[PDB]
Amino acid sequence: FANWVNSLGEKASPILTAFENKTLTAEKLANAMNLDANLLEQASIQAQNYKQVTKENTFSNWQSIDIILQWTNIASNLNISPQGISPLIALDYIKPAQKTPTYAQWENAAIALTAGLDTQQTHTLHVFLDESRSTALSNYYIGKVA
Amino acid sequence: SGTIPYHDAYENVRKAIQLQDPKLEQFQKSPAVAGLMHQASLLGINNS
Amino acid sequence: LFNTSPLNGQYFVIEDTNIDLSLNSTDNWHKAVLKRAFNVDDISLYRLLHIANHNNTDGKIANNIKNLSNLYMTKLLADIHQLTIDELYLLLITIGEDKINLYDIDDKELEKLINRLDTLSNWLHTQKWSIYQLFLMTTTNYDKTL
Repeated sequence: FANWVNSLGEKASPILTAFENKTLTAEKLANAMNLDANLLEQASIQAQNYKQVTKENTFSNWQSIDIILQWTNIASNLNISPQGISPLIALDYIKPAQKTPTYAQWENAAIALTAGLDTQQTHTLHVFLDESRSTALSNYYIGKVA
Repeated sequence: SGTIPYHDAYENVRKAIQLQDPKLEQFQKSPAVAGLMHQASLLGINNS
Repeated sequence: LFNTSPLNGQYFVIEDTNIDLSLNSTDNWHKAVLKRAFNVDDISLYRLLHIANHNNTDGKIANNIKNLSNLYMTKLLADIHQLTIDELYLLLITIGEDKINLYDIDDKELEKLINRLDTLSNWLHTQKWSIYQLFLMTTTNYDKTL
């Protein structure tokens, strides 16, 4: 918490006394981090979709704020808005063991992960995907089509 | 075939993840989102 | 601009369909080709939409060439001075041109607007200021917190 306050720095007094009251909002919080407010809004909504971050203490609890910060950190890693990380986690093998994911869901998550990449990573991705499709097609061809 | 399955979109997913974050430091450093996903999925990242 | 490389072997076809750029869309490769060409994530694209047109009520835009031209131009305006999307948004606020839309603008007025942005940008490069400094020294919105 002290490292978070030191990360804030200059705007610390108004945001700490807004946290001291129960009226702390996402919008004042985003301005101290130079971040777009809709990102924090969607991170809060995605945490509310999962196990509880209660809509009252969604910015009154420090723990809730830390959880939403972890959502923003993992969104900052993949460079993807955190509603795209929701079906990613919903593509688990055993967690939706009722609803087995279809191929199109894998496609929609894969293209969302694909869009976030830069030039060296996308060249290396084309290299590896073409090398995989080579031995993927070749062994099936030998098996059935030849 | 003696070496496959091959799920193409899945290989796209797992290499996109391995190019973003090696060693899952950003993932398991923040343990709440690790509390979301089961470990069986996390086996699916480094191993195909 | 778009189709090198061909995303999933598919060509981006000009059509009459809508592409919903709202942040809760979860859309197809139509959104992915925009994110690839404009080098942008979901949220900053959603901001870029309301920057290009404050009269858009949602994310759904037509697939004609003209909305594409609007989006590409309002991206280039931040690109030539090397800013982000929200930095361009704050820039249009702090110059006072926030209310006007680029969807319909006279070419002389557009020229004059580019000259104003270039004058302001070059003057900030002479002053060595952040855009946050200018926004904080220019804002009329004051926070209400004891």
